[PDB]
Amino acid sequence: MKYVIGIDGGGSKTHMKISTLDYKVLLEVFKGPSNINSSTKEEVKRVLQELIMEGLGKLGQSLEECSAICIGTAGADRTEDKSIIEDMIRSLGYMGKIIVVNDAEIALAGGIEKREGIIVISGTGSICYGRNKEGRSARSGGWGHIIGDEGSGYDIGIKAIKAALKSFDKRGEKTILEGDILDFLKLKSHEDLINYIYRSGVTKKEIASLTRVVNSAYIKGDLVSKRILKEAARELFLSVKAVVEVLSMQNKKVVLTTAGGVINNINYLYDEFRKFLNLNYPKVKIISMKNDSAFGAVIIARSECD
Ligand SMILES: OC[C@H]1O[C@@H](O)[C@H](O)[C@@H](O)[C@@H]1O
Repeated sequence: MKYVIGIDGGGSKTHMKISTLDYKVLLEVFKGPSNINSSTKEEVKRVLQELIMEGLGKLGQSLEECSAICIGTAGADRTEDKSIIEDMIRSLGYMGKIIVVNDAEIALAGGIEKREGIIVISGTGSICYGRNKEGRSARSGGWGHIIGDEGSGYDIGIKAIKAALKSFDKRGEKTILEGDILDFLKLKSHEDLINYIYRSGVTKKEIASLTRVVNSAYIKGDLVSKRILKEAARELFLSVKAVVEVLSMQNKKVVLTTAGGVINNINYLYDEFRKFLNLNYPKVKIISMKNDSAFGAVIIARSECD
């Protein structure tokens, strides 16, 4: 009868799981990525109500039987975002437990199934979050696409375009990104790229998708592309080093896992990241995520219930 809702409000999509209290996932629903930092409050509210009422429609149950709802989304570390999100859910008539957290917290829960450890996210954006044996948490990075996101897919895509333009205008080393980016975007000229970036309403996810071009060019032997991937791995490592140092974990065993397409898909980048960690923090044990972030939100929600 009773159930919990876990929502991963990620940059790739919005992903909901509804689960019984025995962790049997009854259904999962996908919507478009929608975040109050990049959409209006009205746009996000509509997605949240639609998502929740939809799943409750297929499940054939009311909000009264929902024991807890956990939502993890980018930017939800700020209490300003927290209250706005809780209000949207309260406005549906939900009267139970609501837990609003940053996306890294649900990724850590789903990845490790414990409170302690470190998560690195590199998808559209990037962040590192961890919690030590003292129960104390810390984060590094996560400052968004203008003043942060180092080593993210968005950052890789911007750097790829900059390298392609420097190749074209002779400020930088020649790279096959110069033509490969235009081919990928179905564009004819270097000027079509300007209108695409500055006028077309391109999304963060679309720019981050150029990471696929960087990976393909690296496999073709492109040196500029290899260097972009290595430096992204270095930025992700720096985010771990920061959290490890802040939490006094430099000489302790730590379990670390990784989420997002950049870090988890690209063999060279993942290998470089692991090499940096193995050399500098040999007691960090790197593992794959045991479950996805939506299931992490289910764990956080259900763990607050009897
Ligand atoms: O998705 C990883 C990170 O992306 C950044 O752009 C956001 O500011 C963070 O809140 C988020 O944790």
